[PDB]
Amino acid sequence: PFFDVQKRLGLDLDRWMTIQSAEQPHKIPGRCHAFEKEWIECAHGIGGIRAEKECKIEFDDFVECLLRQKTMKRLSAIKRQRDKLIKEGKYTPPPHHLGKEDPRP
Amino acid sequence: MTMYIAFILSTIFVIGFVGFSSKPSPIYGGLGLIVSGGVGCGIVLNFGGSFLGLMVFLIYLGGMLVVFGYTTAMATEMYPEVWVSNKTVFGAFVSGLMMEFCMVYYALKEEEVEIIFKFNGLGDWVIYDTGDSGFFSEEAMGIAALYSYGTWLVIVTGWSLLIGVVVIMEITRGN
Amino acid sequence: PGIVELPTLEDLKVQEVKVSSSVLKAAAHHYGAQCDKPNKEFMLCRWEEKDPRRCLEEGKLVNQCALDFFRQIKRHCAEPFTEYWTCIDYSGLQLFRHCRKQQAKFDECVLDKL
Amino acid sequence: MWFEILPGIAVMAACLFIPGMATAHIHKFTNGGKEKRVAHFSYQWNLMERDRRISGVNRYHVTKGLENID
Amino acid sequence: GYSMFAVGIGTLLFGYWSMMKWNRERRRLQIEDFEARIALMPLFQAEKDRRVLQMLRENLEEEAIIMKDVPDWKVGESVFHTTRWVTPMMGELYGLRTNEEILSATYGFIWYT
Amino acid sequence: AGRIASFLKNAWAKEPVLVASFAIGGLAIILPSLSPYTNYAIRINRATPYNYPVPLRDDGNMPDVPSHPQDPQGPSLEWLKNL
Amino acid sequence: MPLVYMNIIMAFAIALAGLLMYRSHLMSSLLCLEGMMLSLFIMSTLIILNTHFTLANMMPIILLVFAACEAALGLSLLVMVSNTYGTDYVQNLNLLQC
Amino acid sequence: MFMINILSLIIPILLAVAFLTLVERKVLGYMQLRKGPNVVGPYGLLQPIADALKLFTKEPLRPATSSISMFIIAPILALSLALTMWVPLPMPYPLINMNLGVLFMLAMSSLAVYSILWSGWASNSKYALIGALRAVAQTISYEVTLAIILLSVLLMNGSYTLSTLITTQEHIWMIFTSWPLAMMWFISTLAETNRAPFDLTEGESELVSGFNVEYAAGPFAMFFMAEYANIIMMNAFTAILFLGASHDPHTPELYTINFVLKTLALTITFLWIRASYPRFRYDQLMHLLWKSFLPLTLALCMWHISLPIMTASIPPQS
Amino acid sequence: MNIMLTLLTNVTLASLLVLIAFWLPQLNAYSEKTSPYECGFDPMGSARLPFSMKFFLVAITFLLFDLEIALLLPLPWASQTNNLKTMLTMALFLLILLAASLAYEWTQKGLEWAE
Ligand SMILES: CCCCCCCCCCCCCCCCC[C@@H](O)O[C@H](CO[C@H](O)CCCCCCCCCCCCCCC)COP(=O)(O)OCC[N+](C)(C)C
Ligand SMILES: CCCCCCCCCCCCCCCCC[C@@H](O)O[C@H](CO[C@H](O)CCCCCCCCCCCCCCC)COP(=O)(O)OCC[N+](C)(C)C
Ligand SMILES: CCCCCCCC/C=C\CCCCCCCC(=O)O[C@H](COC(=O)CCCCCCC/C=C/CCCCCCCC)COP(=O)(O)OCCN
Ligand SMILES: CCCCCCCC/C=C\CCCCCCCC(=O)O[C@H](COC(=O)CCCCCCC/C=C/CCCCCCCC)COP(=O)(O)OCCN
Repeated sequence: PFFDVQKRLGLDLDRWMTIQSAEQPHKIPGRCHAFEKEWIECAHGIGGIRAEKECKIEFDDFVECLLRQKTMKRLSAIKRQRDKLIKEGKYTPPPHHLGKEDPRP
Repeated sequence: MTMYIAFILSTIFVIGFVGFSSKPSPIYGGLGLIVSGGVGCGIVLNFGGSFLGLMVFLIYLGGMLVVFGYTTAMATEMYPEVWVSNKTVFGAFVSGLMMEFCMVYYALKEEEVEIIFKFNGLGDWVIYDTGDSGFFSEEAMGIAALYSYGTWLVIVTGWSLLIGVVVIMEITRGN
Repeated sequence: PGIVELPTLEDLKVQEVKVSSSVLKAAAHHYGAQCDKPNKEFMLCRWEEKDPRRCLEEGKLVNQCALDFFRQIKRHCAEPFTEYWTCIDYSGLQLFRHCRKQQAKFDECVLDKL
Repeated sequence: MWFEILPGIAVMAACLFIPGMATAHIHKFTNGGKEKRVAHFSYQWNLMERDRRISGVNRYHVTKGLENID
Repeated sequence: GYSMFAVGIGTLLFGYWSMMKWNRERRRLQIEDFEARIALMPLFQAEKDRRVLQMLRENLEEEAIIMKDVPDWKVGESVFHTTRWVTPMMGELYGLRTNEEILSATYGFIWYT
Repeated sequence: AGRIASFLKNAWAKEPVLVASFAIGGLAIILPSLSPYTNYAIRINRATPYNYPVPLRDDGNMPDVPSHPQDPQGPSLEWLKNL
Repeated sequence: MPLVYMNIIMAFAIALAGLLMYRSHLMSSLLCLEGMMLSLFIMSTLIILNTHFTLANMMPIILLVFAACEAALGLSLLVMVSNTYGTDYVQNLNLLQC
Repeated sequence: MFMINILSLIIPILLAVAFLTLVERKVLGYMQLRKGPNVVGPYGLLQPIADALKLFTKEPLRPATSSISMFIIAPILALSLALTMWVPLPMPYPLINMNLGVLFMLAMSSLAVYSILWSGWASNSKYALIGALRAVAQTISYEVTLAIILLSVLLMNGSYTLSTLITTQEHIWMIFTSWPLAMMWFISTLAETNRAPFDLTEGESELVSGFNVEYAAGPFAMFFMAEYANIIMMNAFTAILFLGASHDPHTPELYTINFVLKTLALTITFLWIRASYPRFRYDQLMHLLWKSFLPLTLALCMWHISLPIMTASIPPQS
Repeated sequence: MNIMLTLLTNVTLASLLVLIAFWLPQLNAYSEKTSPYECGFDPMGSARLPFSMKFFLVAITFLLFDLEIALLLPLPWASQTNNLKTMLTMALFLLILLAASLAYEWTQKGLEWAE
């Protein structure tokens, strides 16, 4: 079913391309390199069954970096509250958020 | 948010897919697939994939030219069908159009899990990365790596292309 | 999940380097020769800490070293340097090669004065 | 031819001179007179964006020299 | 036929020699301007750090003002369990700003031609 | 020796395009392995600094790492200028 | 998720449906197969670019290679069917039953 | 100010096409011991204006059996793509500066063929269909060779950016390093623009008017404009690719003049070739591209991959 | 954004030329005039009948050789790598199998058109 010829011969036929944290050209990093490094090191050698429970924190952080679902939710909440308080005139946006900032290098 | 260009491009992508999936005459199916390939080129270009977009456009242009030749050779009928010359083709086209409409509405005005998961919208620009470095294109680097990292991939694809030539010769022999 | 700590806007202030990219490119080689020490300290900090919030003082030392370098240049020969970076600035790619006379004059200037 | 072919060739050559000369002149006119900046890579774009920010007039072409560092 | 083929091969060899010299010189020039970029990079990194941190602080203060009435909202609460620094998402940095800055930040480089 | 002679004769007489193609292909295949400059090309590619050279933390036990770029230790590109 | 991702997955579903529901011509189904490949290429490219997996930039090209092989294979079979019947209709191929 | 540049590029190109028609008529005339247009305007200068005005005041007809939508779309696509193919050409600066300009040129050219295919099919006429199938065959004949020739020539350049070709040739024309590829490329551009002896699609002797026989008046003039624009565009590209003109940053007009002279020479060479030779049979063109050009092109691609490595001559800008 | 404006301008100019061509001149369309052209006479059959393709096998082969171009276009960038011996070996290997597939179809009479 899975004859691990690569591991028996030490070949690396396709393992160079399986993960995002593995030796990219010119050392260009993946967007989620640290999260994946952490999740891989947390779950290494403990087996699949233990890794899903005991490394769920690292994997949840990794998935958040990948898809950013909670970040978009928080931004949407903030902007809805801003829209609501602006419509009634309660809140006034600062100049550096309207296009009149003092830009810095 | 900003101009929603890529949203318009992906909607036109879906519309071209409905165009050729409605299964009308192949001359118009290939036209729909060419339109889809072009707007998909545009979609990928808007994310930093210049080479991949231009490449898929080139490949599908060549493929659809071969398909046009084969359509005139073997797919012709006295009256080729368009999207309005048939109740069946027109119905499939309209159902696909308003199905895309319903998906897009239900997705952008509230937040529903259609089949896999949910989405609120916001425009594609939010998920970008603001990374600042380089005298190169990372896409071009990753694609050039096929000749130093991807030896195994080059081997299997070259073998499959040679075998593909042999195979079409075997299939079209007759006897 | 915890609050993110951020520096106040006061601790983020510094005397900026407000010269354009052509000036920086015209000075880059001597600037890398002279201000090597604080720049390398800052980059080592930056790459060991993996947190921009932990290397603000090194960055401010980087700014002050750049400003001292440019003050020396302004004090000893602004005119050859201005010639050189104007030549560099005309080019749409900012190519070093099209300006060798101006670069030679600037280099003799800094070699003899400093 | 035979030299009566040359007037049409000259008209065609004058028509073909226009695009390149017009592009050069329009580039110089809308880029401070100094050959529109090329940004093939993101480092060059970052240089242009920094230049735009420090100009103070929101234009990348305006260049600040040593007269801007007191 | 010999003379034609000989002229052709001689032309090719002259061209090869010339291009060899010119491309070596071009590679030296590329190394030189790469090294200029290397000498300049620390200053850019320092000011990029300060710019990112300042934008995040401004967003934090505006969010402290905007989200004061909502009952159970921690201002500046991370969405990650980890406590290490996470590179800010583009939307987070420019979330509360004008559409022109957001366009320039997302598509400015791609669209520049 | 004489079989292949008349064979290449007939090929040059009947299909000079294929003769030239096989000659050019064979040269392209075999000549790069006999060249003293292939290593020069590898070295030129290695000397191109695409990314920032991250400095090392000095521990007092690095006699062959420079402490300033213009110090004599480290690699030299002198071979390249004279090339 | 983003609106763009939803649209590409919808394109795949529509092409899959098109392939599944046959009409008269075989060429139309072959086109639907190509459409599915096109949507897979776009989806994988978007995911790869977004996460900056550099080495994975080559897999959409491999995808295209195999897609071309499949397309070539499909056209050969169509040539043989048309030579047998003078038409590329699905209804003609009913010789074998279950 | 950018629309000013767009119009600056387009209005002149259409005028140059108009007068290329006159130059071709006069050059073919003088090679045939006659004169060509010398009556409408001094030296036939006003002949293109009369032709255009005559074509756009004549009745355009839509065939009864034709598919009207594609019938009308095909010339629009032809002319709009012919105009679009000019925007990345560095003369010495391009209107649009692209990283992959060569590859954009390839894709737009490859899309240009559909207009001929669609127009022939839309017409629903026998001769139009025969012309369209000849176009299919022509693309199959030259498409693979043309792309590999560009790749081989471009290896010395280091990228697909068209403006880099000026720097690549600061001291020598790239034709002194690849004149075999230059010959095969010239013939492939003859075939790619449907020009004698490779102009099978029109098939004037064989098929009367080929794909555009049905077309009349303004729609016909649009196909004509598109073809002649493509003839100038291909030659200009050939000039930039193989005969780089020295460029002075502070005086780009010199580059512009040099470049325009070289592209005019190549266009006149097309006209000369048309005046000199018999037409290729369409099956023969395929044999010519697949049995002679493709083996040499594969071998020369191998050679041009190996050569910069053998000699430590590899170009900059990965 | 500039390329979008360029494409829009070009398509608009061409469409306006078509519009002028169809709305400026006098129109006198009748059935005889709008009928199909076949050199003096009425066509026997339809132009939508199947039109045999004698180069059908070269057309399928073009599909596979066109994808060889997608694998060879990154070669200018591949030349910049450090292990040039692996890159050159792989690039050479790819073109050799492309030459062998051409030699196979050529020797098996696959490039001859159907008769
Ligand atoms: C046990 C049976 C053996 C014979 C039968 C095997 C059948 C399968 C065909 C060949 C097996 C594959 C072996 C090659 C795997 C490639 C990986 C390995 O060889 O390393 C490569 C070594 O490269 C060599 O060139 C090997 C490739 C040579 C193979 C060419 C022809 C062999 C295939 C022949 C059969 C294929 C189908 C038939 C076509 C004729 C790359 O090493 P290197 O670049 O240093 O370092 C990479 C890491 N970096 C990127 C960080 C630097
Ligand atoms: C280079 C590209 C751009 C060039 C720049 C110019 C752009 C030109 C755009 C193309 C149109 C020009 C065509 C020239 C002739 C006009 C064609 C048409 O528009 O005119 C008539 C339009 O008239 C309509 O038939 C009805 C007339 C009124 C319709 C009511 C519309 C609402 C207006 C309300 C009237 C109050 C005054 C309005 C002004 C404020 C059509 O009549 P018809 O005979 O079939 O067509 C044959 C025309 N002939 C005779 C010249 C050969
Ligand atoms: C090791 C090098 C490999 C890489 C280089 C090659 C890359 C591309 C070149 C090869 C492309 C494929 C070639 C396919 C061969 C087809 C053979 C064939 O059948 O054609 C023969 C024609 O060719 C032959 O005669 C058969 C083979 C004869 C020898 C051909 C060349 C063999 C090698 C010659 C040179 C040897 C090496 C070069 C040494 C040069 C001297 C120093 C029949 O011609 P028809 O078209 O059918 O004619 C129809 C009308 N009667
Ligand atoms: C030290 C290492 C060097 C490596 C080798 C480099 C030297 C290579 C030496 C040979 C180079 C030859 C290249 C030529 C490529 C094709 C030659 C060819 O054989 O093609 C002809 C056919 O080609 C033609 O004749 C062309 C037909 C159309 C002619 C169009 C007009 C004529 C050309 C006008 C001048 C061309 C100018 C080109 C360059 C312009 C400047 C950019 C073969 O066809 P047949 O004779 O019928 O035989 C086939 C059956 N055995």
